[PDB]
Amino acid sequence: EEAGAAFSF
Amino acid sequence: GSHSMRYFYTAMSRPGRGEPRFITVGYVDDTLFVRFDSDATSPRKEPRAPWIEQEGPEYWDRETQISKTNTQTYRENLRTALRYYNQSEAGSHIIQRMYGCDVGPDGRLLRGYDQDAYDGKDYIALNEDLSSWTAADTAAQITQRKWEAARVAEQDRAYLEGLCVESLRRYLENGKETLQRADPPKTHVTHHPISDHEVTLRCWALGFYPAEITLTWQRDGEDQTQDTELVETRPAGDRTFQKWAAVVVPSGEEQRYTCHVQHEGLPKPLTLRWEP
Amino acid sequence: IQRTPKIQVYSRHPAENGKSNFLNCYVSGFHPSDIEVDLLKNGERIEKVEHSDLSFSKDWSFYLLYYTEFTPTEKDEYACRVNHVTLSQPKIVKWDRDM
Repeated sequence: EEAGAAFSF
Repeated sequence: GSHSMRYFYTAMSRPGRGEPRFITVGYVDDTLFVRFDSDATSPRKEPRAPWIEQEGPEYWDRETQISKTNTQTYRENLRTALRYYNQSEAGSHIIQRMYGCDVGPDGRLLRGYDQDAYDGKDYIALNEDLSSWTAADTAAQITQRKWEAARVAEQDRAYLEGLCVESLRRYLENGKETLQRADPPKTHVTHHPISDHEVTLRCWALGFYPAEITLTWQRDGEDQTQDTELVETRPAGDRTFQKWAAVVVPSGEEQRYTCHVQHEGLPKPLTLRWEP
Repeated sequence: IQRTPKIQVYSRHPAENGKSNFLNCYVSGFHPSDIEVDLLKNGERIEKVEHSDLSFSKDWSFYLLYYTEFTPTEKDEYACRVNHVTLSQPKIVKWDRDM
């Protein structure tokens, strides 16, 4: 299972 | 044994040929279990191992959504790296991410990761403490600033310590039959004459899982690191791996050399010679 | 900025004439990701070859497996043809059963 949505650079 | 789960993103801009390609692969140890590719006819998370097939319909929709959102973000990210590095819009660039967790035999966290690279050089990495960042240059410092500002390290740690380890434990259970089986290497030493007076002894290891292996030649019982030719561990295609180490020895001397095999499927480390 | 692939061509199982087998070309340690790989049979390009999905190593360098069904015989010479931005000219790596 993946972490939730990744964050912007 | 110990185990790990990793997710690997690759986002690749391709000006003049559409929107950046986003690719995701998920591994337990050295088994690929899941994949997502933004070029697929219908971009979705897809099973790559039998033991993940038994996950309910909700799983696949949630996991696909994460990956579709990430496609956009990671495309937003390439455009950002362009500004941050004062580059032009004509070149193709790559952003990669590896994140995941290592667990001990007991099943609890040993270490966690969340790191990115831009064009194959380091950009930003979540430190072992899972609360602080290492930025590689002044561009990635801007990202760091942003990431501290929005409590990201904290969210990683909640994931790395909660969901990562819990799903990893469910995966190792459902795929116990393969994921928790270590296949020993099949070993033999081949003998290829070269000169009248020089021979190639090559030590083979075949059919082993997982990939991690130690192959070493000794002469009179001494490491021959610098005289030993070592190929990179390679996939067979049946889940297993292969490797060889080789030494060029003088003829009549083949018995001063021994090959040493270390791998997690073997009870004892192997010592093997060339036999007629 | 750019890293050149390493190339190994080898069989899935030990080679034996007249037994069907898998032919592999493992390209690894390369960067950028784009890469062209062909398996060759006596010079001619083998059709419908498959590859693994893209992944990369701890050092961020990519690796791919290309593979095909094949039945090795005596005369049949086999190779892998690899091209990458780091290479001015495509590189041919020949199959050798004892390697």
